[PDB]
Amino acid sequence: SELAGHQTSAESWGTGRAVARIPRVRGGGTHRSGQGAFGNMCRGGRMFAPTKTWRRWHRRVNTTQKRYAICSALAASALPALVMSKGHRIEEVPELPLVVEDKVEGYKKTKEAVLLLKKLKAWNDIKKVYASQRMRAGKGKMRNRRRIQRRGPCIIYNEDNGIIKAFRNIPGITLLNVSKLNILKLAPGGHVGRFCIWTESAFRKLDELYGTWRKAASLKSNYNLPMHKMINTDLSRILKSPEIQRALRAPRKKIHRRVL
Amino acid sequence: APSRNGMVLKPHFHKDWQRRVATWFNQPARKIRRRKARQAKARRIAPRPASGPIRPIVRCPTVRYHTKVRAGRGFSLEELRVAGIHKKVARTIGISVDPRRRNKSTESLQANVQRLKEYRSKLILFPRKPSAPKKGDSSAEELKLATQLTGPVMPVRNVYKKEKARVITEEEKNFKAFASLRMARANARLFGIRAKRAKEAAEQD
Amino acid sequence: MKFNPFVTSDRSKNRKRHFNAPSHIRRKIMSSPLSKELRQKYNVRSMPIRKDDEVQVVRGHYKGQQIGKVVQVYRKKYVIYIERVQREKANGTTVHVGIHPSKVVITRLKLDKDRKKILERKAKSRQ
RNA sequence: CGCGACCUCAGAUCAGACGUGGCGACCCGCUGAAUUUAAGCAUAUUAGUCAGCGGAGGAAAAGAAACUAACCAGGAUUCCCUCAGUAACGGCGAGUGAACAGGGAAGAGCCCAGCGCCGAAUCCCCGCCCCGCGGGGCGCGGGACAUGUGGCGUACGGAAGACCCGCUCCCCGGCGCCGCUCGUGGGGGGCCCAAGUCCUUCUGAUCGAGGCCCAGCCCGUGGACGGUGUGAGGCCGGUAGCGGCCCCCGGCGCGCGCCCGGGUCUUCCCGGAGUCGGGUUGCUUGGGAAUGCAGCCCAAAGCGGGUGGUAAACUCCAUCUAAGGCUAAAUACCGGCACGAGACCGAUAGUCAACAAGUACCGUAAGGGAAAGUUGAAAAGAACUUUGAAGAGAGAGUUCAAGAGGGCGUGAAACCGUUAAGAGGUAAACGGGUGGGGUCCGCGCAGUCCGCCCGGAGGAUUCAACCCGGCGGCGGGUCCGGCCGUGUCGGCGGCCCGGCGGAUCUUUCCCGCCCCCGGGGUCGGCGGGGGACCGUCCCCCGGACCGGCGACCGGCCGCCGC
RNA sequence: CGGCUACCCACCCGACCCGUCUUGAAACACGGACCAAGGAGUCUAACACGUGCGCGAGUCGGGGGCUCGCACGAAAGCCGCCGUGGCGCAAUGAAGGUGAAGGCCGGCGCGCUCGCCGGCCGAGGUGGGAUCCCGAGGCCUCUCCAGUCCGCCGAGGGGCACCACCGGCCCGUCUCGCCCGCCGCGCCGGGGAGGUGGAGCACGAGCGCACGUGUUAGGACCCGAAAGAUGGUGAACUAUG
RNA sequence: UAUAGGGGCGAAAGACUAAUCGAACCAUCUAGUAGCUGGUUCCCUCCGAAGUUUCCCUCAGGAUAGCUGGCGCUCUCGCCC
RNA sequence: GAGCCUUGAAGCCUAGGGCGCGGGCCCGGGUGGAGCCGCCGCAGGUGCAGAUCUUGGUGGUAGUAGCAAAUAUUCAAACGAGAACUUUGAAGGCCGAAGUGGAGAAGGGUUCCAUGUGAACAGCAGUUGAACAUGGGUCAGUCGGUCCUGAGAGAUGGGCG
RNA sequence: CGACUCUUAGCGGUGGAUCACUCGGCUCGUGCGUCGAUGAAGAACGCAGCUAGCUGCGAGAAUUAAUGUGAAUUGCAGGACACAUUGAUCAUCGACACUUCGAACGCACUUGCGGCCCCGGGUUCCUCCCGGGGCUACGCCUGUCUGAGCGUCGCUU
Ligand SMILES: [Mg+2]
Ligand SMILES: [Mg+2]
Ligand SMILES: [Mg+2]
Ligand SMILES: [Mg+2]
Ligand SMILES: [Mg+2]
Ligand SMILES: [Mg+2]
Ligand SMILES: [Mg+2]
Ligand SMILES: [Mg+2]
Ligand SMILES: [Mg+2]
Ligand SMILES: [Mg+2]
Ligand SMILES: [Mg+2]
Ligand SMILES: [Mg+2]
Ligand SMILES: [Mg+2]
Ligand SMILES: [Mg+2]
Ligand SMILES: [Mg+2]
Ligand SMILES: [Mg+2]
Ligand SMILES: [Mg+2]
Ligand SMILES: [Mg+2]
Ligand SMILES: [Mg+2]
Ligand SMILES: [Mg+2]
Ligand SMILES: [Mg+2]
Ligand SMILES: [Mg+2]
Ligand SMILES: [Mg+2]
Ligand SMILES: [Mg+2]
Ligand SMILES: [Mg+2]
Ligand SMILES: [Mg+2]
Ligand SMILES: [Mg+2]
Ligand SMILES: [Mg+2]
Ligand SMILES: [Mg+2]
Ligand SMILES: [Mg+2]
Ligand SMILES: [Mg+2]
Ligand SMILES: [Mg+2]
Ligand SMILES: [Mg+2]
Ligand SMILES: [Mg+2]
Ligand SMILES: [Mg+2]
Ligand SMILES: [Mg+2]
Ligand SMILES: [Mg+2]
Ligand SMILES: [Mg+2]
Ligand SMILES: [Mg+2]
Ligand SMILES: [Mg+2]
Ligand SMILES: [Mg+2]
Ligand SMILES: [Mg+2]
Ligand SMILES: [Mg+2]
Ligand SMILES: [Mg+2]
Ligand SMILES: [Mg+2]
Ligand SMILES: [Mg+2]
Ligand SMILES: [Mg+2]
Ligand SMILES: [Mg+2]
Ligand SMILES: [Mg+2]
Ligand SMILES: [Mg+2]
Ligand SMILES: [Mg+2]
Ligand SMILES: [Mg+2]
Ligand SMILES: [Mg+2]
Ligand SMILES: [Mg+2]
Ligand SMILES: [Mg+2]
Ligand SMILES: [Mg+2]
Ligand SMILES: [Mg+2]
Ligand SMILES: [Mg+2]
Ligand SMILES: [Mg+2]
Ligand SMILES: [Mg+2]
Ligand SMILES: [Mg+2]
Ligand SMILES: [Mg+2]
Ligand SMILES: [Mg+2]
Ligand SMILES: [Mg+2]
Ligand SMILES: [Mg+2]
Ligand SMILES: [Mg+2]
Ligand SMILES: [Mg+2]
Ligand SMILES: [Mg+2]
Ligand SMILES: [Mg+2]
Ligand SMILES: [Mg+2]
Ligand SMILES: [Mg+2]
Ligand SMILES: [Mg+2]
Ligand SMILES: [Mg+2]
Ligand SMILES: [Mg+2]
Ligand SMILES: [Mg+2]
Ligand SMILES: [Mg+2]
Ligand SMILES: [Mg+2]
Ligand SMILES: [Mg+2]
Ligand SMILES: [Mg+2]
Ligand SMILES: [Mg+2]
Ligand SMILES: [Mg+2]
Ligand SMILES: [Mg+2]
Ligand SMILES: [Mg+2]
Ligand SMILES: [Mg+2]
Repeated sequence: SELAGHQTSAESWGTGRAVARIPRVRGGGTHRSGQGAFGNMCRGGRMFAPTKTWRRWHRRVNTTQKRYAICSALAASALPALVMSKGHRIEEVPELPLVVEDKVEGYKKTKEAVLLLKKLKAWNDIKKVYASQRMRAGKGKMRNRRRIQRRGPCIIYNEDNGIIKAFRNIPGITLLNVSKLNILKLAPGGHVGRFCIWTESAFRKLDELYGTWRKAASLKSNYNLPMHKMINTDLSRILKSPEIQRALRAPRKKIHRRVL
Repeated sequence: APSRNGMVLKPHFHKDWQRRVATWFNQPARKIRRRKARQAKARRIAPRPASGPIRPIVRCPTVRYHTKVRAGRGFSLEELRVAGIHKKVARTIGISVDPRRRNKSTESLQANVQRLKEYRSKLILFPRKPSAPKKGDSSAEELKLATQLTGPVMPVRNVYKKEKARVITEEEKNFKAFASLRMARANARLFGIRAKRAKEAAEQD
Repeated sequence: MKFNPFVTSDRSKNRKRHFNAPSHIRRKIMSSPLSKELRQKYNVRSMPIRKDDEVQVVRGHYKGQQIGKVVQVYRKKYVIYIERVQREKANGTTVHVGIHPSKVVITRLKLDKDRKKILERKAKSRQ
């Protein structure tokens, strides 16, 4: 608001002239003179708590939690059930995370890009984005956002050599870099497991950029991969292991209901 | 107004702070402005390096930061005279000159003098007319570069005096006890009063 | 995707410039495509329409095979009026129907030295 | 008596030139409350702010120390993070509250009065000639300013003058043109890709499935708008170190005008006054035995003066050199000129104002100050007949629709008219329980249940039962035959044909240096480089474990379709 | 034919009109004619506690810098010889300042309400204390023998966390006595035994982000005054020349 | 025509000063403050009070204790004691 | 969500069917014509019965009070669709020269005059008007301002700030 | 039997709530730095063929000239339709113009009253003669001109 409905000079009547105790604009002739002045319950007045510009908008996150979220999103992008449950069409798609040759990053046109997506069967995921490019619901159409266009695959690379030109206007695609991994691009909407397409140099630089549990990251300064909470975490295998079932009481499956 | 066991609070909000709220919404704006300022300087001004003049090795005045070191302001005219060049000739060569900085230590004097010798060795200058005073040919293919970053010499140089391998020695280990500090403290607190009593002992015959 | 920081995707600003564009902009607004044989013969995609162009209406209440000549161009209403396209009032007086020039296929242009210069610039810029 | 010169002066519609006033978001100078808090109110806080007055620029102010510090010292001003809600101030209550460090953006330093030396070598004006595009200067001839002091040389970081040394050959202001540059310098005009194909709904299509085994077509262009609806291709827009022209600014290269610094030695010079400071009194500050500013009085020194945070005396030491001046940068901007975006509002909201809004209107005036958006795709805004004087109807007509007819999208509630149904002396209305009536729903109302197995009744089909032929899958043995995982050695192998880290080494390795006697002394001390050793990955074979989400082949039983 | 139901009517019983101030409202207490829209615990800073996450004796880049000119990019990524800095790892004192390990064994000075030398252990003890360990014993259809097998346990032991108590250590004061060392033998420093004050030590648990509650200051849940100050406009009414 | 706000003017009533005068009007500080009135917006479930101690220029208020809720933690029975 | 739809979204109405205990919801039927929703997270200017609540609209009151200060109207004709009111004739009255008359100053600004309309206005009505639309109208040496000073207001010199 | 009243449903009338749209606001950020004595900001008055407001302009008055683009403005009659002539509209605008008040400037402002110089006519000339053009505010700086001083001095009666 920043300059509210307090532009109208006003006073209260009091006891006599017994409309109310609200301030009233003072004058004559104009039929506004005598109406409700500034205050939250009046016409043309002032809003309750005028939302100032010094609200705490931006929120700092720990960098270890940022890198933890990047590692969690990239790990969840590898399991096929997670990305199929996010909704990408991975029926005819070959082996998980896809590693293409280094001739892909030197594309110049987009016909080769579309042909590559058709040959690697990501064109079904692009066709889903073609099928869903409808109009925005609600009053959000006024502020220049009229397209519900769902996210498709994300191609992650290094050494930009025309791959942004090849993948710049495909609907639903995401331009994304190895050295600058975005959480907002790797997991849009906070839902993990987005379909990603890597490259040879990308898929080799990931280990250089984060490491293993044996060595540190050689590109970052003081980062290690986080220690896993459960080493071998197949709960059904653990509960059907002989060591656990050697030390159980008995399966007690009687009910013993109410006796009248 | 107060409550259960909590800290006594005195906020400084009685003054009309709502008018003067300077919130950094233009902080990426200033960042992009200052990036373009530095890049426009490095493009248009010269093939001089960014952060142009060379800064001295300087110790910080405290009992707190004097173990550390700092890039100072200028080269302390006695130091520049020992290096042997004129003042504004040094300023145009690229030497930062501060006429206020004195010289107490011959150690820091010779440190800045050797730093000047290193900078004059690393200097490659280009005069206007191609008669070549104080240069030669295209040395190192015009030096292979024309821009340095974050100081010319990285002027920190945190010295590592190690002095590791030595054997524990004779009666200094039985001589350097705690009582030396208390004796020095008592001597510093009672220096002048003993001199007054000695003067009175010489006076009263 | 829009990459210039000096042009709007803004709906209010685009509609404001569109409905308050001056006449030299409204001529570029009221541009019409060409027939396939004339674009094959001239190597140009579209032209601004003028007073004496021949028009085949492609869409609306009248569709195709009605190659007539325009008579008036209201640039204030973004409306050309075509001689063949008629509609009677209540009182039996005919009046021309509003046709937007983007739903108009030009079959023949009007020859002029200025239009030859425009056609040469179109062909050279299409290259 | 008169004439002349200087000095104080006055006049003009004298020749030429300059200030007024406006905006005022940012900045500078003065001034200045009170509501409020202290649960009361005087000190205090609100506040060195609101209001008032005076000034200018795109920035202003400040700015080259009469500084900070007190130790291994730094070193113009501004701005941010810290210092820090700390030192300190305060009816020591409420509350108020910096700074030096240190890390960052920026980096630029300088000039004058005095001291003397130069024959005032200086500057303004008038007139003619050398001359230039769009306009103004180097010379020529005389009227002034200035010796009560112009200009050069000079500035506290020392300077100047005369010998000796060995060198430098310099600059900045015109004028035509060349290829340019990091967005491929500034802005302005005009132009640049690809279905409008076939079928069908629709008033209208931008809707609906498809366009050959190369995915109909363009894409460095799938942002957005208008178009009769929901568009990448139908249209200006969008991408592009895409392209052509016109206009403007910069830095190369022909003439006119200026052109002596460094080191040694000798001599000489060396500084801002009613100012600092002291007393006193007001305001202000965190500044307290008084931080800053100001009034009155007293009012200097030259081994001086100020600062050194508790007043005063003596003494030592550190640092600076005031009472003269200029200066871009980072910084601020709710006014203005264009510009872009929005987890914002959507006509009682958002600016008072989406509209002939500071408008209508009110008050003498200072001033106060609104309500008010939407027909349709296109007016195609209803021709014509008829009743009435007209307002208004009845027909007819346009449109997909007047169930859109000129404040006309949608059209609720309160309220009212009529129709249909029901009831009526305890004002109306309500909760529990039924009964009656009415609208409406599901169903066929003596005729409505399904799914499996088996024994009978009639017709038609081909597997299954068993085997041969075949691909695909599960399962495990020899883990045959190979990959990969875990500790462990070894080849110390890529240690010189390797990565990372170590205030663990090597003065018998090297270089730039210091010390002692051009050479010698590890004799000792600093820095850099080579390697020496420690803690994880890169190949190998060999064993041990796991053959486990790591997977192939050979074979086996048990699945399976054709 | 069936049908509860926001349709209507009748009948029996019960049933004063809501909201708040109040001990007490249907009140002869106040507000409400009716209807539609708007309308009241927000935001910032600070603190405390709890919860959730990351790292963990460390933690955090919020301040800048680096990436090619990209719509989302005012995002995100990185700095490490950017950790300066904030908080914590150290407290106690007004301050000068000082500043948290003790115990055992053997030898000796008169083991003397007393100091020295060598070696060892190491954050002390008591009573409770989840859990954990050893295990008497007996228990599996008809003969001795065995291994896991069905199957617990008397009694004992080490004792997490935390509670109570005792003891020890540090800092400032208080009382009493003796000793040691000299970059120089002094109104020099240090030490000992008890009694107290501390927000301490006695193997450290913090940092950052987010969410919830509460408090404080800001207009602070909304509306409300009699009042005060600053700057301007009126003698066209009236009062007086 | 002159006197303009703590001012004017008053044969004096504190009367008049533009329907307002025991201090005019307009705008700003200002959304002044209030321990004092009125109001405070969806459902269900579970628990559920006090008008009392002490202190205050305290008596219509607040602080503290008490009453209450929420979040847990440490344990114990679950096989003649 | 390969979500819904111009073969009809939001919105609204509903003696329809139903669910939940409720916050509310789903479907049927009718207008409507272009946008809307389910799930997981996210963020609020997020829920109304009151505040002598603000804005806007509408009832009972109610076809009620009221259209009563100043003596008063009546007949005929005309224009007109239409006359208690307009115009004319005639009669009867009032104001009665300190006027219900003829003209000015201040103030109003076209209200003055002619023609036409009667939906607005005149508190009933009009064929009428100071309403509306169209078109006209104010002529100065000798009327006044202009000139002069009156109480007073005011700038330079000057002083103060 | 009807009237009145009550409760629903349909239709109709007041009403403009909800929903949908937005040439409008609000917030944030970037770029530039611009008023006037050569008449600013502001105000008055006037200007269109039919023209009240807003917008645009200043007696050249809904714009003039020039450049760019290229066949219109439009509600209606008109008019240049010419383009192998100069060419309608629109944008830019760098050239011309810009009434009066206003810092406002000849005095005060009652559109009042002057005063100089020059040019055209009216008695071919001023002598308080009509029209037109230029000038006429305060403060101040530099220089020129004029002159006041028993302020100081030289020479001279
Ligand atoms: Mg305000
Ligand atoms: Mg206000
Ligand atoms: Mg508002
Ligand atoms: Mg909605
Ligand atoms: Mg409380
Ligand atoms: Mg305040
Ligand atoms: Mg906008
Ligand atoms: Mg001014
Ligand atoms: Mg109070
Ligand atoms: Mg008081
Ligand atoms: Mg103060
Ligand atoms: Mg002010
Ligand atoms: Mg300016
Ligand atoms: Mg100086
Ligand atoms: Mg702190
Ligand atoms: Mg306090
Ligand atoms: Mg203060
Ligand atoms: Mg589109
Ligand atoms: Mg569209
Ligand atoms: Mg196109
Ligand atoms: Mg002195
Ligand atoms: Mg001194
Ligand atoms: Mg001292
Ligand atoms: Mg002192
Ligand atoms: Mg100075
Ligand atoms: Mg100065
Ligand atoms: Mg600046
Ligand atoms: Mg609305
Ligand atoms: Mg509004
Ligand atoms: Mg339309
Ligand atoms: Mg008729
Ligand atoms: Mg319809
Ligand atoms: Mg309507
Ligand atoms: Mg409709
Ligand atoms: Mg519509
Ligand atoms: Mg209705
Ligand atoms: Mg009835
Ligand atoms: Mg009660
Ligand atoms: Mg009572
Ligand atoms: Mg009541
Ligand atoms: Mg009432
Ligand atoms: Mg509401
Ligand atoms: Mg916590
Ligand atoms: Mg540190
Ligand atoms: Mg108030
Ligand atoms: Mg007071
Ligand atoms: Mg005043
Ligand atoms: Mg009077
Ligand atoms: Mg009187
Ligand atoms: Mg007062
Ligand atoms: Mg009165
Ligand atoms: Mg009073
Ligand atoms: Mg007062
Ligand atoms: Mg309030
Ligand atoms: Mg209970
Ligand atoms: Mg008491
Ligand atoms: Mg009490
Ligand atoms: Mg009460
Ligand atoms: Mg309590
Ligand atoms: Mg409890
Ligand atoms: Mg829903
Ligand atoms: Mg609200
Ligand atoms: Mg919102
Ligand atoms: Mg309501
Ligand atoms: Mg309520
Ligand atoms: Mg009310
Ligand atoms: Mg009424
Ligand atoms: Mg009656
Ligand atoms: Mg009556
Ligand atoms: Mg008759
Ligand atoms: Mg008649
Ligand atoms: Mg009579
Ligand atoms: Mg009379
Ligand atoms: Mg008439
Ligand atoms: Mg009437
Ligand atoms: Mg008349
Ligand atoms: Mg009229
Ligand atoms: Mg006459
Ligand atoms: Mg006269
Ligand atoms: Mg005066
Ligand atoms: Mg004066
Ligand atoms: Mg309205
Ligand atoms: Mg023209
Ligand atoms: Mg004249």
